[PDB]
Parts: sequence; structure tokens; C-alpha cells
Amino acid sequence: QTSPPGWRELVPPDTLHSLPKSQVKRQEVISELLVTEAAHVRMLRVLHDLFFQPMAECLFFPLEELQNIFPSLDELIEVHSLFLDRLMKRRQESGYLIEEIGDVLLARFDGAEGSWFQKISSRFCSRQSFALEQLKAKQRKDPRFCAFVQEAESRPRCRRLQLKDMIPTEMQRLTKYPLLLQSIGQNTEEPTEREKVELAAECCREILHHVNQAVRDMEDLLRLKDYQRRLDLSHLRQSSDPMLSEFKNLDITKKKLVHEGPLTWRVTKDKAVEVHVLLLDDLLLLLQRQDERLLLKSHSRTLTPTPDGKTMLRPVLRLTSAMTREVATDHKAFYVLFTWDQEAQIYELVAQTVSERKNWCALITETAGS
Repeated sequence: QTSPPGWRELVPPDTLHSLPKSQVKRQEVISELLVTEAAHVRMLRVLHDLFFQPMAECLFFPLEELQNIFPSLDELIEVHSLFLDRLMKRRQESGYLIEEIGDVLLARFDGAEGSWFQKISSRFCSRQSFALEQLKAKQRKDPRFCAFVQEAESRPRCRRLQLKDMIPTEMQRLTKYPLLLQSIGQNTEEPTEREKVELAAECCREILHHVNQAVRDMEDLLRLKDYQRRLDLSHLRQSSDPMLSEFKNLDITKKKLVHEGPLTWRVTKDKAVEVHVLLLDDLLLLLQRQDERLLLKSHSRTLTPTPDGKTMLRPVLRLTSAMTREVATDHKAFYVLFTWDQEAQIYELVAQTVSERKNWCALITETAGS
């Protein structure tokens, strides 16, 4: 009733049957734009009003964490909400059919206004996994919270909407914009009006592009905070080994994550160690899962346990000096050779397939020599 009527529902029948096919298609897609945006704002309003802002009062989450689950949603609303008021104005101004939409599209998606929409949008969409993982966990562990969400969901304003389905929506909408603008354009007739829209259609294409990378950017930055938190550096601390003096004091959250994978580390003929490996921008970490913790151990290359003397293999490795080779003896495995001023030692890693060693080798060579 309140959600705006479409177009195809109020256009008078004599107007409809008199227009070019291109033009009814154009009118329809404008209407879809207008309606879906009006549906989008409404939704974001529900998320703020029924979920975010009550949780902030009930403190299920430290506000820091909360604000990180609904990143400046307060402003996401405004950005979308005002863009709609503009759409709504044009429809208002022009009854029957709307010619000219381009200038609205640019007022939201261009230059400065374009950047601001991007920035707010980026904030929200990028923490999407986190918000989901965090919400799902709490709701599955704290029954006060689940009662909270169900009560929230039973509300009249929350009809047709679900908490778990609302969060990814913003990502999806950015995916629709370039589909809809492109479409309006293909069917715009009047020369100069169309060129606007095509370029509105380009801003969105860039925005989607940007925000998609922004996402792999968080999905990765957090993935490291999470290894930083799980890390145990007590072996590196208690080491007199000089190749490990820099790492005492080790903070991988600032660095770039290039690649990661489970591999098997053959430290001897007779000793293999399951490891989770991080190829950072300049380091190669050999992490051993031990319970909830991630562990950095030097291992002896002397297959006798354990009189001693020789230098041990090391879990953290500077890439500067690296070289990779196929392990002849076992097609699935590979050597990484390091060379420092004192010595040269080699590290044997086994992978799950011929195709996945090839991948590590190329990455290590590509990352190292860079």
C-alpha cells in the first residue's frame, strides 16, 4: 500500500499503447530503480531501528564491536535515503511518464557525491562476513540474544525481512545498479540525456569494482588479526638463533597476505609436520596448529634425537634470498632454498596436488624477487 506504485500500474492505457517498445522499457526500468530503492531504504531503516540501535542500548556487544558490525549504517541510510527523495521528486514532478533521469544518477554516483557514496558503501559491505559470523555465533550461544532477535523479527515493520538476509543486501544492490543503469541507457533516445546515464552507469561499475576489492581487503586483514591473536612467540623469544633476532616482536597485521595453504613440511626423512603456511609480502611463516593456537618452532634437521650441533630449520623465513624448485623425488612436493651470509639451507614442502605446488612456486618466486 505504502511502497510506491510501479508505473506499469498507473500509466493510462492510451499512453501505454501509443509508446515505442524502447520507451516502455525505459519507463519500466526507471520505475524498478525507484521502487527497489524505496524498498532498500525502508530495509536499512529497519535494520537501524530494530536491530542496531536496540542492541547498542541492551549492550550485547561492546560498542566498538557493534559499530564494526553495522559500520556507520547511520550514514548509509542517509546516502541512499536522500538519493530516493530525488527519484521521488522527479516522478512527482513528472506524472504519466518520466523523461530525463541522468542528472539524478550523477548527483548520487558522481565525483565527490560519488566518492562519498563509495566510501560509506565500502565501510558497510566489507565487514559483511564478520557481521554475519559474529551475529550467528552470539545468537547460537546466548539465548538472551536469540530471544532478542526473534522478538525483533516478529515485529510488524520486520515483515518479509530477516536479520541474516538484510546484511548482505547492500552488496547485492551495488550489483544491481550497473545492471539497471546500463538498461535505462540502452533505451534512452534523446542523445545528451543518454550520455549522462551511461556515465552514471560507469561510476557504479567502478564503485562495484572498488567495493569488491575493499571486501577481499577486510576478509584478509581480519584473517591476519586472527592469526596474530592465535600466535605463540615463546619459542622465538627463547631463541639465541640469529636468523630469528628480528622476530621477537612480530606483528603480521601490518603486512600484506599474499597466499596461504596447508602443507606438509618434511624436516627429515623421518619427520613430517603438518603446517599452515603464510606467504606474506616478504616473509614465509610455517605455522603449526596446536589446539586453538598457532605455533612457530624451529626443528632440528639432525634425524637423530638428539645429541646436537648443526643449525636448525626455521618457521619464519625472509624471502629476499629465496629460490624454488620442483622436488624430483616426489612430484607433489617442492624445495625452497634460502641463502644467508653464513649458510644455505633448504626446506621441503609437500602439497595436495601437482597443480598446487606449481602454484606456490610461482607465487614464491613472484613475491620474492619483487
